Order: sequence, then C-alpha cells, then structure tokens
Amino acid sequence: DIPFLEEWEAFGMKPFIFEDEYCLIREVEYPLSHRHGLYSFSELEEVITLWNQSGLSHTLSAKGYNKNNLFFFDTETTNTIFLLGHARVYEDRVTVKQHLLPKPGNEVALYQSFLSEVDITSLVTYNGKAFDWPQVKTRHTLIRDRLPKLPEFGHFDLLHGAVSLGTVEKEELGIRRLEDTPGYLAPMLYFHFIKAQEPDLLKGVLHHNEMDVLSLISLYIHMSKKILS
Ligand SMILES: [Mg+2]
Repeated sequence: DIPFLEEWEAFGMKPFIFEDEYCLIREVEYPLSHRHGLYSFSELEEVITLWNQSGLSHTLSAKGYNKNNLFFFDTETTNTIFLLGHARVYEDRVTVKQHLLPKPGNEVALYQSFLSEVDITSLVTYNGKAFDWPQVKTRHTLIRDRLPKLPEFGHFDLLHGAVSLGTVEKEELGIRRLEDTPGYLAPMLYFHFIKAQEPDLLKGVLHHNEMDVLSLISLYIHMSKKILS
C-alpha cells in the first residue's frame, strides 16, 4: 500500500497511520552545543532568562514562557501547506520534527499528528503571507477545537512590522547553506511527488525546511540580543 517505506526509513521518515489515512514523520536531533551561524542553541536559554527579567513590552517577549514552550515553525506550500516543520529546544538537545502530507486526502492524519504535539498558540515564525492551513472534514475533537485557532502568523512573529530568510542568513546570522533546494521549487517538486511518491523528489525540500526552522532559532536569539542589549 504505502510505497518506498524502506527508502523513507533511511532518511529518518516513518508513517503515522490514522483513520485510513497517513502522514510521514521525520525527526532529527541536534546537541545544544551545535552552532547554527553566529549562535549555539544553548544561547536560547540566556535570552529567555533576560526576557523574563525585562519590563519591556514587546511582541517577541518570552516573559512567562520557558524555552520548551517555543515552537520554531516553518511550512512549505504548493495554495496550501503540505509540509509542517518545527524545532523545539530542550535541556540537552534540539528536536526537529517534520509532518509531510503524502498526498491530498491525508489531512486528518496530518492534523492528528501535528496538533497532538505542537502548541499552535506559541509559534515562532518568519512568514510573510498568512499560513495556508489545509482544509479538513473530521469529527475528531482535538482537531475541530483548533481549526479556528490556527493563526495567520506566529505569536512570536520575527517579521513584525517589517528581508528574505536567505538574505538575513547571509548578512546577519552568518549562515551559509550548501546546495540548498530553494523554497520556490517546492511546489513543482511536490506536484511531481504526489504522482511518483519517490522520496528523492523531496529530500532537498526536507533539508531546506529543516535548515529554515533552525535559522528561526538563530534569528530569535539574534533579535532578542539586539533588543535586550
Ligand atoms: Mg521555508
């Protein structure tokens, strides 16, 4: 039934089965010492502390939040989301998790896996246009109770009142990507994937999205340190 499952598993992608549907889930771990551009992910802890000690009212204030509450979130689209990526920073590590829609008609499985795990009220984002949340028809209570709470932009909107992520990476964060698959190619790659279901078509897209969510961490740190200096 589900094709290329062995090939997907080598890439760290496994299926999540739900209600006669499925989605594909990838998980990568990084050490807290990992440097992504100028900053190691361990500097997040410092900026969350400084925010909690700050009397400054700001859209990016982490006052009242712990570092684990923040979901660094980025999506790819085809117009609707087909890839949900997020990173989360814990005491020993950073976890990147990606939920891939294998084709239209699997949205219940996608939302069941994503909404089970992500606090959609605490997203850190860099999205210019409002999120194109996929449409879904379900009885399930977890999903229905969230559809109208699905935000246009993250709570921590890194683009607030304000430029491409690539340009910020190079000019501000000191991040250089090797042989990146650009976001504007994801639609065409995904369109061909729907038919052929060959993992090779999306491995580059999945790496790009992974690099996206890590850069959101580096950007949040960068912007916070500028503010709290
Ligand atoms: Mg992206």
